[PDB]
Amino acid sequence: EQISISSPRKRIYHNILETIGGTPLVELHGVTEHPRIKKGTRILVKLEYFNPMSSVKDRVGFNIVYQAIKDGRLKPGMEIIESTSGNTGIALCQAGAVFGYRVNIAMPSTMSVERQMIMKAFGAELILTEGKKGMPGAIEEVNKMIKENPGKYFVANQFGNPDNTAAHHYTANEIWEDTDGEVDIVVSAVGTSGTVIGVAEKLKEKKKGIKIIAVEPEESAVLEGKAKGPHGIQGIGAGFIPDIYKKEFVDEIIPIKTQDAWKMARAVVKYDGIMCGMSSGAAILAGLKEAEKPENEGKTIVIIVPSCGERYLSTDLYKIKDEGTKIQILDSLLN
Amino acid sequence: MEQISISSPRKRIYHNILETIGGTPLVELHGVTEHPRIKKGTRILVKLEYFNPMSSVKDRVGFNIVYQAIKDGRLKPGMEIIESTSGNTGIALCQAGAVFGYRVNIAMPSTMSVERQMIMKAFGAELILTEGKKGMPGAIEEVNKMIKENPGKYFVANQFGNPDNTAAHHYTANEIWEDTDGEVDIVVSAVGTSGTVIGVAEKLKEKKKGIKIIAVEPEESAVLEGKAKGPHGIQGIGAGFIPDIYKKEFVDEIIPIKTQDAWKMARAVVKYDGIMCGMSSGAAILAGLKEAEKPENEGKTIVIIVPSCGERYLSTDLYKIKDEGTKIQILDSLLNEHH
Ligand code: MET
Repeated sequence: EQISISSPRKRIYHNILETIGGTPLVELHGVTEHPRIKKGTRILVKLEYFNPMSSVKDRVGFNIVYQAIKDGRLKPGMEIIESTSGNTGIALCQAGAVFGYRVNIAMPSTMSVERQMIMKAFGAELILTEGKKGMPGAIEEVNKMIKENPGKYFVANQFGNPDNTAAHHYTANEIWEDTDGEVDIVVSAVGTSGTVIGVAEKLKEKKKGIKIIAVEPEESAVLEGKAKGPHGIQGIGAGFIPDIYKKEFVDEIIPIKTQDAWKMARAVVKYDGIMCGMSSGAAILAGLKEAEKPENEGKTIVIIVPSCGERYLSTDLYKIKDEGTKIQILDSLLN
Repeated sequence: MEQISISSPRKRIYHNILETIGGTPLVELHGVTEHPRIKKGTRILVKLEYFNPMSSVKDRVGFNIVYQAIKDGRLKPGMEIIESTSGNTGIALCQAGAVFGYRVNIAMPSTMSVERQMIMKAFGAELILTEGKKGMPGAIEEVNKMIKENPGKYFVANQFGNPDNTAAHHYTANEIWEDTDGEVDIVVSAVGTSGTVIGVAEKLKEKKKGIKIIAVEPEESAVLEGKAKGPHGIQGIGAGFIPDIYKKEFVDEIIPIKTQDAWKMARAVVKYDGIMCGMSSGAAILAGLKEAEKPENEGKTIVIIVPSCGERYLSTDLYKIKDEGTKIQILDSLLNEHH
């Protein structure tokens, strides 16, 4: 019943990029109080919105740009360019501001207006594309832009760039150390797939039997072999299988309905006080569905939370009001 | 170019989100400090309170107010929490109430911070929306009515007069002390409740003689300096009165900062250091740069509090002006006042 807040970090950080990563792992309790989830089963959420720009992509924009500069692929005189669903452009704006490079962006018009609003203040340059066409339309927008041109642009290429995936070797080490090697299952909702694959490949170097679970929208279940379809889980469901995706590293794929992802997110902020985004609601409902399986009794389940509900205020995330008690709401999610 | 390394694993599993409050990072500024009148020796650091789980310094305050009340019995099963607030304190109370299992009632004018309304409601709060024309005093009047009519039912957070607000910042002070290895010379804090500036001064003045403590307030509403209350646009500070928890003896100097400068400074910080701080952080940073230019402060370590981040200000005019000028023109225009 005693509660201790966080101790001093005992570091002076040399710039904001050094504050990326080392995100906290937090036990869920409110949404896990359910007669089928057994007491020894631990459900932990890794809160990637503790990154300075509040999303998992901070690690991505940082590693892509910093390696490209160390590489020679980004050099003084070039600009950065990319297509995103939002968070990646914001992470590249952060790295761009620190390193001193200009940044240009293409993104679907349908993504929350909060995302559009962050880019620019840092020093970027935007282009909003058609919703309907989704991430592929953004990508085409980007190709257009480079086509011509010189050897002037470095293209971040977040769906095909292995520096995306490799940034999540740190994510995996943090899960390993924070759980003292006890993690059994990791659940990650998939956009670029750099988190699920980067985490999986680094954790399999640690312990072979860790189960890795990808999550995607039921309405666009492309990893499971379905076609691209309209969905509302912002930040995931790219509509294609990213070139960095490595299926041999993923044990199971869970489809989650858009409405259910949102409703889970509603429940997590109400019963645990954790303000997770839409794709977090998908990941957490998948993880809860794992936690009620009798073969997972006593296991440690780690669920990636990629973003904060506050970047979604303009959406319908917090529109509908759920009826029922806590137990009613959880029953409706699990059945 | 230096090796940049990211943060190491926390090596902790947190029992709930309130355990992730505090231990906020202290970060060097470089881009906005590159001006001839600031010396290569002096260290200008920002403590980023938006690393709290709800992205502001008030997480500490909502947590400690509710925690301390539970511990000493001012808050007991059955009662509900209430506060009149349209800002971060409201969010911070909702967070704490969500985890502790207590209902949270937040009163504010129906027309203020409807984004912040939504956040509060998402956390399960009852919002008490009062008449628009009446401003904050109408919210306070409603909370006064509700507590008068329901004796014993509510616990009033009372952020401007609660010593548990100031006391939470002994932790802030300790983080400053350990993170600088005792080298901190000056702390700059923009003042809302004054919990931060006083609670940090109380504890640091115990560590070492000679730590200068600087309060920052809007030039247009310089009530700590004894001017009259006035309209200003630096959200989160300039409450219009001297808060009950303010202790003037612990504050060495007060710096007035104009609203438009506070905004322009916040824009420069995100552009040149890539740190997306909020409006009151633009005020405190500009005050701190003005310190770093004083010849007597050469080689000193200056710590500036950054209470919130720019994402909570997207519907304001914070990022509407697009400043013309290269970096050096902008910093020179921000530091150029005489006296
Ligand atoms: C919808 S596919 C994943 C795109 C990624 N969420 C980005 O921030 O750009």
